[PDB]
Amino acid sequence: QLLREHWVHILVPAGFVFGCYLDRKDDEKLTAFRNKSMLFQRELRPNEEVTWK
Amino acid sequence: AFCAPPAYLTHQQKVLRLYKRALRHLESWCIHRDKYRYFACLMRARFEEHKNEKDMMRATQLLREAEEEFWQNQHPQPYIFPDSPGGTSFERYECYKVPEWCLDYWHPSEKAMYPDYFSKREQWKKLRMESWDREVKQLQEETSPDGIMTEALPPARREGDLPPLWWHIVTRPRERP
Amino acid sequence: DARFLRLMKFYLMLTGIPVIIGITLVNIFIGEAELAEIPEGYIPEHWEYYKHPISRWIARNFY
Amino acid sequence: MLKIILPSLMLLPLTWLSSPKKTWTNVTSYSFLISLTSLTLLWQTDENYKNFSNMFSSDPLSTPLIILTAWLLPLMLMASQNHLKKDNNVLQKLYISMLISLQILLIMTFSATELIMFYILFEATLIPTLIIITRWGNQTERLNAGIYFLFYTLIGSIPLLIALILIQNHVGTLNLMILSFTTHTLDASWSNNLLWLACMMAFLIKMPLYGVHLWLPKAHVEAPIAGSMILAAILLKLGSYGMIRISIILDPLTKYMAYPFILLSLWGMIMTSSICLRQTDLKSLIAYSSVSHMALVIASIMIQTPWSFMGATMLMIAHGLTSSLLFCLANSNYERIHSRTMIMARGLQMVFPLMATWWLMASLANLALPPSINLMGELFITMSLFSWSNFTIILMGINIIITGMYSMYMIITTQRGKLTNHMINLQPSHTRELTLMALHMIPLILLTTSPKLITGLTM
Amino acid sequence: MNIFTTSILLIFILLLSPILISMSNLIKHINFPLYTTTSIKFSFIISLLPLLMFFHNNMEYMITTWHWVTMNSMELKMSFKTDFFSILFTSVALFVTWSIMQFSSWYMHSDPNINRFIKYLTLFLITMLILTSANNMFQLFIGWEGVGIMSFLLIGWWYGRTDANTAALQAILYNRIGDIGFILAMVWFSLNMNSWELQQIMFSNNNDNLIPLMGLLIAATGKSAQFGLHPWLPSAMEGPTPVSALLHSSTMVVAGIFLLVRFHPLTTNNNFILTTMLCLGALTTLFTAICALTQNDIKKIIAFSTSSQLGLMMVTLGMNQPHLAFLHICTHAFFKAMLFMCSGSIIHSLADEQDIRKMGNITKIMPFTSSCLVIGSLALTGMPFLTGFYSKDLIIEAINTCNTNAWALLITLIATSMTAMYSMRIIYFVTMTKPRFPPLISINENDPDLMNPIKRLAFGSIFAGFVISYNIPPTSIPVLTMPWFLKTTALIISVLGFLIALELNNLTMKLSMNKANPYSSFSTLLGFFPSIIHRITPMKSLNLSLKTSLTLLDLIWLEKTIPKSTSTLHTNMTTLTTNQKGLIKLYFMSFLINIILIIILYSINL
Amino acid sequence: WDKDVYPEPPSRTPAPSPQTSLPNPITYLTKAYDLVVDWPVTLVREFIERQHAKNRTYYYHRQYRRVPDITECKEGDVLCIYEAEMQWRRDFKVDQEIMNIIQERLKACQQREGENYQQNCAKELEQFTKVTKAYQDRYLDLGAYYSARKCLAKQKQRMLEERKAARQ
Amino acid sequence: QWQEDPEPEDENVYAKNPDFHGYDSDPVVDVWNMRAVFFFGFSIVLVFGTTFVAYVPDYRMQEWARREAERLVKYREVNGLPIMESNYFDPSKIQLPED
Ligand SMILES: CCCCCCCCCCCCO[C@@H]1O[C@H](CO)[C@@H](O[C@H]2O[C@H](CO)[C@@H](O)[C@H](O)[C@H]2O)[C@H](O)[C@H]1O
Ligand SMILES: CCCCCCCCCCCCO[C@@H]1O[C@H](CO)[C@@H](O[C@H]2O[C@H](CO)[C@@H](O)[C@H](O)[C@H]2O)[C@H](O)[C@H]1O
Repeated sequence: QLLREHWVHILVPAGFVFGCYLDRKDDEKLTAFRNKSMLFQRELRPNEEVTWK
Repeated sequence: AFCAPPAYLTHQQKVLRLYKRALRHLESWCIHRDKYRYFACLMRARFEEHKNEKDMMRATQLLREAEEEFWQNQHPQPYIFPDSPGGTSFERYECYKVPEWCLDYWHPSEKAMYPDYFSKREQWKKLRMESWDREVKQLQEETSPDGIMTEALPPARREGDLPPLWWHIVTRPRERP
Repeated sequence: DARFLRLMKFYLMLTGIPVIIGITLVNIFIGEAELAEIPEGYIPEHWEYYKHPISRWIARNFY
Repeated sequence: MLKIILPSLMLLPLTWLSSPKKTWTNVTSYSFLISLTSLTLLWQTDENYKNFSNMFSSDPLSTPLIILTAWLLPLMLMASQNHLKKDNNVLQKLYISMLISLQILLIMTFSATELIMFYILFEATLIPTLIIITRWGNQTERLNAGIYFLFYTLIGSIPLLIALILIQNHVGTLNLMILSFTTHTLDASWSNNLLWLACMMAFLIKMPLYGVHLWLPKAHVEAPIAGSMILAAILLKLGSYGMIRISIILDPLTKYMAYPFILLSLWGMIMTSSICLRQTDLKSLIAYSSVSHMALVIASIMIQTPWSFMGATMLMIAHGLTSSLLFCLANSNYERIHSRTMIMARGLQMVFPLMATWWLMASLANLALPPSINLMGELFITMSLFSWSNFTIILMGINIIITGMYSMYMIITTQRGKLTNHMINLQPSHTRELTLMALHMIPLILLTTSPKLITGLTM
Repeated sequence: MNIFTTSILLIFILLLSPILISMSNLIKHINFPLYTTTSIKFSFIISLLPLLMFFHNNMEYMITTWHWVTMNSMELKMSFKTDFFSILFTSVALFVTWSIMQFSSWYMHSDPNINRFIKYLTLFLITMLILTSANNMFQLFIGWEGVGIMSFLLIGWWYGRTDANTAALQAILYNRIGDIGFILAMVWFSLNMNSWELQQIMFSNNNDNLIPLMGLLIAATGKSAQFGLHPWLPSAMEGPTPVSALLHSSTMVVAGIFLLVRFHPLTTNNNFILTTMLCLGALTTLFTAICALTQNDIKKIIAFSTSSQLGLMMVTLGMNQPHLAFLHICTHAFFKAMLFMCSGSIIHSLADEQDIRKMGNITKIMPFTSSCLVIGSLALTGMPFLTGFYSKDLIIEAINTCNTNAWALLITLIATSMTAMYSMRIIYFVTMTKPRFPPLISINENDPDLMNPIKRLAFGSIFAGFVISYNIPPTSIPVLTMPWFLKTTALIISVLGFLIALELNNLTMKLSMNKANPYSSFSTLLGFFPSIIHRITPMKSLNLSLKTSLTLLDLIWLEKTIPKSTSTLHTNMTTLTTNQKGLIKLYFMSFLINIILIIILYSINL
Repeated sequence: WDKDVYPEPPSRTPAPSPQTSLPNPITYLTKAYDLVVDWPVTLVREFIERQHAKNRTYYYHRQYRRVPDITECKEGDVLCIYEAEMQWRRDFKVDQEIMNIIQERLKACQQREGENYQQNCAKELEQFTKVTKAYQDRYLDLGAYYSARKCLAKQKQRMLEERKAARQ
Repeated sequence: QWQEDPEPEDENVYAKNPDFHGYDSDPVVDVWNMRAVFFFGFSIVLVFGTTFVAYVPDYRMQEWARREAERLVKYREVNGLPIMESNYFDPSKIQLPED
């Protein structure tokens, strides 16, 4: 099969996918002040959970 | 441009050059043709007045005096032939004198547009290829035994042989391409 | 030289022309949003502060 | 930022796992796509700078440099595709790995939040660049050039390490946001002056100041084309970026500690620009042009007005692109005539008519053609310095004249004049070279359309 | 108003059309020169309309097209300032460029790359129009510097000529030395007024405005070739004759005068500036008229005539007469372009000869060209009621009846007469004496692409002066009361110069040798300014750059001081320390010294 | 076009008042331009505006609630100092735009008045001068690293100077 | 002399494969590489990158700045206030050092 060497094409896009996931994790850890900042603090709208998730 | 300068010049060459330069400057000074003729005849009279001087020391002194007078009286802005060095359009066409070795890089599709010319060119390249060996040997054999050399090159002596070092002399771009 | 120019023009147009066509169609039909005062009692979405439809689409789907 | 770093790292596995045939194509393509991905950092619709995590951040000052770095790597690969034509596969892949590593480290450096990130990722650039110069260079003196390049920077850097450690001991941290938001005034003690110097000297050396600029004319005329491109497109700007980020703490000492370096910059600019007039090496001429431009950048940064900062950033980017293009062009002619003398090859407009067009455009960018961002930067720096002291216009004008002069001198000497007809080996321009020049010019034209992107933090 | 602004923008769009067509494959399939000529014709026709609107209601517009960037409280908008100056000059420039672009096809039929030549001429036209219709100082700079680049490319179009390459770099030198002053003006008007827009700059009338107006004067000197930076224009004729006709006479060189006219409101108060301009204009007029005489090249004579005319405009501005100076700009554009075209016709018909010594009897052989040349000369030396007279006469009137530097006035009048003298030089040696050209006559001017353009410019030279003068709105109160001699001073001096020139030229047929003369040499060699400056300044500067900078300091002293000193010292120290004889006796002796030193340190430190 | 923020005096065009038998070319050129160019262009524009009426959408100008100034921040409290600093930056650039608007007013006034600008633009020149004095006293001599704290320090220096002058 | 290879003779790459795009010896790899370069660079990064950058909205919220400035100016002009007060920080807030 030509996958023999066309498998290599999945590395870089996998790099992008993995980087995006890790960015989401990085933003997860920094949750405090999620909605506790003077400018932007608000009461959540009805039927809502997280402001910026 | 077609002959190499000598090691030096004799009195004859120097005086002739001075004659030509002075006549042209005299013309540049005297715009009208009749006036130019009037004064050029006097100039030839002066030049020939000392034509036969067999004391070369006095001859050289006379020539030096003539040259200094020339430098004193030279037209500040002389007449320059359009193609002559220092004249407008001296090198005006050197942009388009692209050489012949460029054609070797033409794409075959470009060569297709001109079929016959390139066939003739191929003949010419074949001729040059053949003649190089003989012409190099010719120069090597015609080299002077002594250590005295001149720029002037030899002619074709044998039969069916191209003149030595001819590719650059021939094939040079046309004056007005 | 001619080949380079020709290929460059072709490959720039390949996506330029479709993209300019898309921009023109969006501008002519979809149109640009217009300023309004926030309806009191409403929490506008983050994208809803951008004028252009393309800008707001990108905002909503990717920022 | 980790959506840009990780693909860059993954380029390396691709480079080494690709088949020998498709390696160049695959890495070039995926590097272009990484460049595309890097544009996400331009979605700054608010004044709050981006901070992607505790480690990586971006700003108006760092986004343009990061995007430039991403853009350069594909062009570096294209420029290197040729002179590596007949090397063994592992050696070619080593070169490609070196370039990828350089991109990774430079992006991380520009996106670093703590100055002791920056001090490590900044000097880590020395290894790949040193290898590129010394291993793949042509002439013999490349070893000496590598030694100069390494040690000038290391001597500059060690005092930076000492100063940074002192800073951390005194403040408690080295996160640049925290330093900015808790800075305090320095006092004019001798120890504080020594600090100021320790903080500023490494960056000033990397921004070769007139007296410490001997490592550029060597590194460049001994380095291959890709080395020269990355060097005098990004490495030289490391110094400016460091200076901009770090000067915030070092106040108010600057008011009188800048007189020496402002003077050295404003004089060495004239001296080097003049040197460009009578230099017989095209690579050297370009290098000294770069030195003059960085002299301007240093003067503006060391006067610190809003115009100074914004124009310095604009000119940083503009010089990056323009010098890169000039070096690619010179390497184009070098790959054929195998010489670096400017006099040797002449009248090449008679055989490379389009590359002559690219030459002309590059020379215009160099000489600062309005409305080009090159001019905009130089003009705004000039306005700043004139405000600082109305007499600097004399030096600025002399430098402008000489800049135009050597910029046109290159063109007249090479492109114009009788074709050196004896050059049989001159071959038609490669589509690779033409595309490389186009990729250098087009970003310049688009940014001239949209200058707002490349302004600094101030404006 | 829609029509006016729409037409203004459409002019530029039309002028860009040939460029875009050039960057396409349709250039091969179309007759590009004719397409560009047609575009220029249509652009001129469009421009006529805004001119009519202005002549009617005299309403001037500030049109802001695109917002290029905002720089912390200094927007940069692509602005256009349409008014008397801009509108009339756009009309005139388009007319003259229409004529010269049609004539370029004839003069350059044989040459390849004719398409590139036409493209470059068009590009110049766009850039100069940007200069004229510019509100921002930055945009005005775009025009200022882009016309400089186009001049570089057109001069030395034949990049084979080393001489033409030097001429292009000469132009860049002098223009950039000028542009230093322009950048100074920009920076000053940015710091002190915080805006590059002319409307906002106007409110600086109550400041000193010396530091900026000096920059403006220097930039104008450089670009318009006033005395200080004059050599570039006369030797800018190495380029093609159409380029000389258009750029370096009719349109480009008027850039400095145009800039000063634009900034007339600020310079009204600064007497120092006005007197400086008066003196500079007078000096340039006299100097370049002296050089104009005793010059044997048909194109260089006209080049020096152009420099003299520009010096006259400088005087016109030196006295507070901006409108009249601009009127002279526009009026002279016509007949200067016509004279250049006639000279080009002569040069082409003869074997590319440009010396007026190898031209003669042209009036008999080329009736059309000689007739138009005579019209051009009579316009240059304003004969009553031709285009020149409807400007130059009023200029001289104001000069003779305004408080002025006495010397400046005198040399200006002498140069006015001397213009007649050198115009006679041409009309004589090129059209009146018996032939001098090579025998093989091959003269054809019957080509319509040559006849019609020159016809149009001759009709311009014969009527446009009166039409413009009568239609333009009142601006400056002219002085009309004066003595008889002052009133007819210009005519008497011009006619006297003509007669003197006729006497002198007729004296040449006398069968006597003309001898080298100090004044003749001073005139012919161009005052020695080239020979001296262009041989001392480049040499000194370049020698310093190689020796003091590159060699003495950069390649020698810096290397010795910083790298090599360190390298030496460290090598000295390694050769001092490492070389040990390798004997345990000596090594343990050193260990003993360490013993003693530690003991001593312990003891003293306690 | 909010005429308030962008004041624009009224138009006062005069009567045709023709006194010539000849026809004015401008009126006929304008009629031809109207009919030929304006009419089709207006048709196109009306079609686009109908297409916009369909698919109408709204965008809202963002409102930023006020937060404590740097004066209310305890030294070294980065958490509050960040918010105070960002607020100051936004106010800074809003002031920049104020200056731009007033400068545009001045330029438009100059162009409108023409040669009467030396008298009829006095009002806008006065407004420009006052606002530029305010801008200078607010943000000038602040380094490229301008910040709320530098602005506060500058203001306090000037207030100390004024207090001294009042005392003396 | 030491045993070292002679310097290689120069090459003309247009002698073979007259359609040399400058990228590789093999014509197939060469053309595919050129296509990849042009496509991913010009037909992607430049075009899509330029469109994205062009349609980034409210960059550094400049338009928001202008809109808010217009609103504030209208407010101040209607209410009669000075457009800008020379004191950014209200002096009442500041506890100016007492002597
Ligand atoms: C302010 C602090 C920053 C400044 C720091 C400067 C440190 C720079 C150190 C550079 C050291 C390079 O060391 C370099 O060694 C090479 C060996 O090939 C020497 O090379 C040379 O040596 C001698 C000349 O003295 C010759 O005989 C020899 O043939 C030649 O190669 C260089 O002359 C020296 O410069
Ligand atoms: C403050 C500390 C800073 C340290 C950073 C600087 C590092 C300095 C490196 C010192 C070593 C450089 O090493 C350098 O070697 C070269 C040859 O290689 C020596 O140069 C040598 O060249 C040849 C022999 O090779 C001899 O003809 C010459 O006389 C001799 O000097 C240099 O004199 C020496 O300086």
